[PDB]
Amino acid sequence: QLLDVSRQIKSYWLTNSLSTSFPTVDYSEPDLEKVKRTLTKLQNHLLEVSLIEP
Amino acid sequence: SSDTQQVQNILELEAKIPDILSSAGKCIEAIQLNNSLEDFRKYSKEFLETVEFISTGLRRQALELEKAEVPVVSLQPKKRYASTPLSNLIFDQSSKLI
Amino acid sequence: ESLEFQRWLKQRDISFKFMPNYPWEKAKDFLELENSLSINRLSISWRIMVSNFEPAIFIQHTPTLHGVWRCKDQYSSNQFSSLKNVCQYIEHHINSLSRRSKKT
Amino acid sequence: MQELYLLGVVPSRRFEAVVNSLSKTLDGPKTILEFWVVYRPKDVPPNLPRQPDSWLRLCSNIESHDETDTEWSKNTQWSMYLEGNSEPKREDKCGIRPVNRAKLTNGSVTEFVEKMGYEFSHEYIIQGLEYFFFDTTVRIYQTLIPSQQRSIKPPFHPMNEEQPWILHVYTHVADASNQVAMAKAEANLTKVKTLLSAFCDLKNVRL
Repeated sequence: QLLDVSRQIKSYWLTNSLSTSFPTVDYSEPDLEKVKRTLTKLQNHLLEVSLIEP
Repeated sequence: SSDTQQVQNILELEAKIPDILSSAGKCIEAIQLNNSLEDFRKYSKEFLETVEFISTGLRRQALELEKAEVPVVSLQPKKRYASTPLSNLIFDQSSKLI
Repeated sequence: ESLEFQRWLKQRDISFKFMPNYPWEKAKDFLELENSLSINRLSISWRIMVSNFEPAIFIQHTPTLHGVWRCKDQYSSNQFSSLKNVCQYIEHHINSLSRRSKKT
Repeated sequence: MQELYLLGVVPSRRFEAVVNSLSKTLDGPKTILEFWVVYRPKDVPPNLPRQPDSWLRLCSNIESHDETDTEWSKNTQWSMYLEGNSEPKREDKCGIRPVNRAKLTNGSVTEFVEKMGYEFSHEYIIQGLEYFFFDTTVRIYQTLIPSQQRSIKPPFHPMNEEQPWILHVYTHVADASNQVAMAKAEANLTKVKTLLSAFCDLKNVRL
């Protein structure tokens, strides 16, 4: 029974919320520009773009 | 102790109890077998300590849990959507998805 | 759609200009693409050209997804349903604009 | 606009820990920054409406504004409030106070209440946090007294800098005539009270 209550108290110590979001994998930031090339060019595919013009 | 450390204290406190039964079977052995008063004269000065000191350690783990004041109710989470590490890591995949 | 326009004029080799100005061209951070895919009105002017000295019949075109073919000449601006309406309108040009130019 | 609401103090010592039990599970956090002027219409004759609500409350939200920028006083967004009082016999029940949420657009701003001639009175700044649940929201409080009258510059003046966090779940009814949003939002926010009850004890207070 003491093992029971002990496990209980374990749960009570551990049922507390995590202080924040916690680290995992944020490694290697994605390219901003290959994304833009996919977006634009694959959407610009087969188009007669005249650059930007004034 | 903090986080798991109280619980960890209980974890290594775990094996501290079963052998008290060895001390107690020997408490019986002191006169049942060994036939010497001196033995239980020592182990009554041991069994009660090995038990009760652990019990006090427990009751203080609980009362100081009651000082740490961890909430018992589980919050019902909102349907969570995206934590920041999840989001930017998904962006990393998006780079991999390029 | 714009491909249908371009193919429509590849049919006759008249000069014209697709003119993108995309939100997704821009992204100062990864969260601006989040705003770069809004349904908001998107200008795509076209510049059909065979006439020389006279300025092009410059076109307004903002194909909003919901909630989109209005050209303008030296006469009057005009919304068109189908791009085909633009085509036939410039056919009204291929006759009458030619004739009116002949009378000038 | 019949706001429905409760109140419960949070000591600052446990505050952000509560926020962990909040913002991770809720919309926000959103810091609040809004300069009050609760002008009092000192008027004649009695019986005056005289009630605290009856006194005017221009409400300049300024949370995005700089702490020292000078254009604020009549260029940054303002508001105004009289508001009805919370219901009589609203024991423990969330208080129901109808609200006139005023808005305005001119270089002149404050002036009209003095065009109504109303006198200056007490002033403060909502400065707590707010966490959404659709039309409903919780609004835990911080109401520091400004360092000087019409001065946006911190430090400001909580009655104690061991400032209570007057936690405050709420909603805003359009009209009180139907039973719908009554029991509905009272239920949803009672469940919100069950959520806070995992870490707090809100209560009604007479108004």
